[PDB]
Amino acid sequence: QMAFTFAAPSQVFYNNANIRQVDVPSFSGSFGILPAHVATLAVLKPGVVTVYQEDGSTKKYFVSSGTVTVNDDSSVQVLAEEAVPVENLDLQAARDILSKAQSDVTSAGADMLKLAEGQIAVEVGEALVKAAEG
Amino acid sequence: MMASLFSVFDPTSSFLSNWLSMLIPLLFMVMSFWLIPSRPQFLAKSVLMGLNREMSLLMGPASFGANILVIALFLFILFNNFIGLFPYIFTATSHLAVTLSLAVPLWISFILYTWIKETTNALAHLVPLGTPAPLMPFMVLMEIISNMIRPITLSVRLAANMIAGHLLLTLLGAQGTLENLYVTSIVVFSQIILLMLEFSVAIIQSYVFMTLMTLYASE
Amino acid sequence: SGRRGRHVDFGASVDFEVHMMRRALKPELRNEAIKRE
Amino acid sequence: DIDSAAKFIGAGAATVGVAGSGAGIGSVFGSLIIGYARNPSLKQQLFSYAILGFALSEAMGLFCLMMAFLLLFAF
Amino acid sequence: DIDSAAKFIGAGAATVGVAGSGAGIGSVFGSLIIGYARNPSLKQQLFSYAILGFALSEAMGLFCLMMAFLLLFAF
Amino acid sequence: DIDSAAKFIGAGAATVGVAGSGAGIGSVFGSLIIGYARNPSLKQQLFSYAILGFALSEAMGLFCLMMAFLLLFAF
Amino acid sequence: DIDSAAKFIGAGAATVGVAGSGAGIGSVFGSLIIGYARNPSLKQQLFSYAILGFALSEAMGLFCLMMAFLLLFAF
Amino acid sequence: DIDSAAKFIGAGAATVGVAGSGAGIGSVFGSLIIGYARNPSLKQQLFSYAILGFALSEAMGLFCLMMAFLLLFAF
Amino acid sequence: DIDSAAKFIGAGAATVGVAGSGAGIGSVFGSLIIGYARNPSLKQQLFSYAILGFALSEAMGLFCLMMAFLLLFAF
Amino acid sequence: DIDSAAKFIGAGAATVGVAGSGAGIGSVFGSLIIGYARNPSLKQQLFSYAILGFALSEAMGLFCLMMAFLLLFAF
Amino acid sequence: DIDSAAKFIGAGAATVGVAGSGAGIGSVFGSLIIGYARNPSLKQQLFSYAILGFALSEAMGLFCLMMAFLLLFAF
Amino acid sequence: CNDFGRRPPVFEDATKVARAVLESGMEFTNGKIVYNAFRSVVSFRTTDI
Repeated sequence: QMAFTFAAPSQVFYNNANIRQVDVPSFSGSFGILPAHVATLAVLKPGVVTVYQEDGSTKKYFVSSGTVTVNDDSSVQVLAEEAVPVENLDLQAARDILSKAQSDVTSAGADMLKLAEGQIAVEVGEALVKAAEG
Repeated sequence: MMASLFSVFDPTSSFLSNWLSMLIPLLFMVMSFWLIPSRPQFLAKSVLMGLNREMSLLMGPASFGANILVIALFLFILFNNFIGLFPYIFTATSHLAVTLSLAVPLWISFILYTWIKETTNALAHLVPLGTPAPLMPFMVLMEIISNMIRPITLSVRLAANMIAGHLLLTLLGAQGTLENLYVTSIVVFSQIILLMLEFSVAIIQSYVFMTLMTLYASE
Repeated sequence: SGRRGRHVDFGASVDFEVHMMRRALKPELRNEAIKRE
Repeated sequence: DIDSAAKFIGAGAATVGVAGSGAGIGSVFGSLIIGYARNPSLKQQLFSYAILGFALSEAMGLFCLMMAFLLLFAF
Repeated sequence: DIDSAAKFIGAGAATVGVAGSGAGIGSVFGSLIIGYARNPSLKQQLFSYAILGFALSEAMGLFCLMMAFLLLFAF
Repeated sequence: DIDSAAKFIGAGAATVGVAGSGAGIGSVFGSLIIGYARNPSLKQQLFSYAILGFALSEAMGLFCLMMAFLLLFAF
Repeated sequence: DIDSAAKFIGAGAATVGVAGSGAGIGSVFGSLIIGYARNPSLKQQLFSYAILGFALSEAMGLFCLMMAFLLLFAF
Repeated sequence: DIDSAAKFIGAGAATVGVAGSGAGIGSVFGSLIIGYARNPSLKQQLFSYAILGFALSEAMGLFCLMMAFLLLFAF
Repeated sequence: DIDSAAKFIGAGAATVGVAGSGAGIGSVFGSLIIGYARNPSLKQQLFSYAILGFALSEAMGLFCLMMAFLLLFAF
Repeated sequence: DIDSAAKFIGAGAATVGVAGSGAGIGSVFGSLIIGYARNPSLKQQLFSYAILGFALSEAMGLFCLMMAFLLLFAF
Repeated sequence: DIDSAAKFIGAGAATVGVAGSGAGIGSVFGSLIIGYARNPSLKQQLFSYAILGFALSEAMGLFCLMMAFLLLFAF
Repeated sequence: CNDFGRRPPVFEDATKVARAVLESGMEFTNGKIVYNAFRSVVSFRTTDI
């Protein structure tokens, strides 16, 4: 009864499909969704959205940003910037970007904006390291 | 601020003893005659069918047809708390034998049926779930003491509410005077607030005891 | 947060977040997903 | 006299056990305000659970109050 | 007197539960502030729940004050 | 004469801990109120854990009340 | 001296109710900090409810302090 | 004889301090309910921490029992 | 020396009001951590409000500290 | 005989002060469940901070229990 | 010899006040976990205010323990 | 905006417009977007979001 609209600018995953549970990493806490959830909305963060349909199938969809909205009519609208299954990802690439991000942090110096970008890429790299190694 | 009095729980104050105070809810039972019910029958039927629907989420297979006992226990508790607050009626729930009848036979019913049916699960209820070895034995012994004396505290709970409720009302009444209008109005208004509290707690205490027995008959 | 504290828009954060995601798409899907403009 | 004197002292020490019942009542009824603030459409069902919380909150204090009444003029 | 001392000691230990009223009131009225921090236009409906929480918590305050009077003039 | 008399002092002070049991039960059920405004679909599983929380909370009050009965007439 | 000792013990046992007002003040002022971090634009009415929370939590603290003097000088 | 009476007050006083274990156990199991309301797929990790929370709070409760037993027959 | 002995017990039973200062300071400054975890832009407005809450909470602790000295060198 | 008796009452009173450590431990491991239920990837530093709270709350609890022995065998 | 007796009971009852330090420490380091779980990028600033919370709660607790020593050697 | 149309529309161009609305600081309460809806192969409708 939980309508799922997990889409992306690249791909489209679900369209009004009944899902038993979707766990979303948001800025308001990496909480989870069940049918007839709390009417709320939150902002996505780099992490592993998971899909648990009516058959209990576990699917992992790493995203990089986005939005999550749950309305009062048990309608779930999760839109993410680039949602991919995590199986087509590399932990070695995750640490390579993470090491590159650490270099950006160390070489930022007085460039506070570049320091923020290094911190942002650090969060993305650490998210993918846990995503790919799990 | 004057004085106080107690001892409203004498079963044999007269040769027509106070055992008739337990036979008063038989009057209030809605005996049904016509096909289309009357106003109080429909109200009682709607309330009971409402409670049966609410308890249907917590029934389970082991209490497949024991909901009649739970509802009858609910109506007995309610009519032994509501009737205990009317003035010239001795407090039946203050007598421990009523509370002994309320808790002890049904608890022995539920613990022996659990022991015969699911013996290992009954012993596993005496341990917190996922308890490691060094944390095991003291939790087991205390929860053994807990599950042995928990219904005894249920009987105490049903007694203590009406004992404390009736002690408070008798205290407020005895510290007032008929002649003084100010004191009488203060006493009356204080009892009205206290009765609203005591009526509310009496219904809620009956509701929670139905809920507790429905949970403990499900297992 | 750090992004708002450094006065960086969330859209700029989105583009940095998606570029780092795309750079970890080594085997086959890096060129197919990135169509530039 | 002294036996009755210590019965009154123990009755007063039994009156201690009502403060925490007032704490549990304030915790349920305070959280009920939060519970009604978040998704007010569940007002009736949340009120039933909080009233269920109040049922067991004061009853734990009534155990000590009955113990106070036992040592007041019953023991 | 010895029994007069027992009444006073009981009465002092009957004022313990006034602390429970203060905690129950502080919990309810504090949680009202969080519950009102969201939905500022829902002032009046949520205010009714808090006064209900205040009345029951203060009812426990007078419940402990009951034994204060009983150990001061009754027993 | 002071043996059973001071036993009654100890028994009144032994049944204090049921107050915190009442505070504990209100803590569990108050948190069930906040925990039910979000996620009503987990009503049964949250309630069963809350009952286990309530059972372990009331076990502490009975633990103190049994200690009160230990000093009352159990020697 | 014996009845003077009862007054001093009764006062020293009745002055523990201010601990509950100390907790109730901490709860409201604690919840004020959280309630003002979220939606700070409601400052004036938030502060009013906080003062309302203080004006009942501290006042019921003085309920026991009045009983402290009632066990000290008046009775 | 006086040592017998003084042991009884102290043993009762030692069981005053189990209310805090009663309240804290309700706190840790209350926050289990909120923490399992959101994020339901961490049930195993959340409930294992609730057991650890109960195992340490009741450990303080058994420390009260240890001193209550120490002041009832040991010393 | 019995009257002075009762005053020593009375003051000793009056210093338990510091527990009200402990919980209130702990709850307020804990809530400040939550209130400064999010929205750190108002970290001077929230800090000023919490110090106000700390001052009122600690004032109740000084109230019982005064009452301990009020039963010590005042009567 | 008087000195051994009053030390027995005093050590019984000193054993109450471990209650707050019982409530504090039940508080800190409560909020550890909430803090792990949201963003569980920080379990290493969360449990490091949670054991810091436990190693300070129970330390104050053993501080009371150390002082209980000091009024049981030292003084 | 009752003056030494009164000091033993008073210092025992004075030492209860460290319970409020126990609950406060368990509260602030509990809320530190929630504060660390939400926006952990301010870890050291949040931990700094957490220590300030600890240095304002346990200080009151050891302020009360200091009064216990004063009640054994100055009062 | 100019130099647009030859390239296919992707999300980066949308974010360029989105960042333009934010950082300009212009006051706006409500608003709408004018676009040609895709009714069919031969019919297009001008609506507003």
